[PDB]
Amino acid sequence: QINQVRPKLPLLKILHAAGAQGEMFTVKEVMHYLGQYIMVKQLYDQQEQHMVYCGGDLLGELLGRQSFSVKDPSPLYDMLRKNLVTL
Amino acid sequence: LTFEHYWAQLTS
Ligand SMILES: [K+]
Repeated sequence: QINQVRPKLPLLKILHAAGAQGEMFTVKEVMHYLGQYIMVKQLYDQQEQHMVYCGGDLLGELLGRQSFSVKDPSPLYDMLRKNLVTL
Repeated sequence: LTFEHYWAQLTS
């Protein structure tokens, strides 16, 4: 289905860790579970919550970065383009 | 001011 994507294995692991089920998802679902992952693992900066620190986390390996800012999502979107297989 | 507030902005 054109509105779905298939996350590559390591990204799927992250989504499943946050409660997702299955192999195919809409982009909004991917974002929901990835956000839940960051929230429950409390990877965001407590004082400046737009900042996410993920050094040593599988999320950091996917990003190729120790941290990123939700205010400049480009690196996050780059990771999703590489890890979301589309039609 | 919260992670959720900023994160929600990434999707319409
Ligand atoms: K933290």
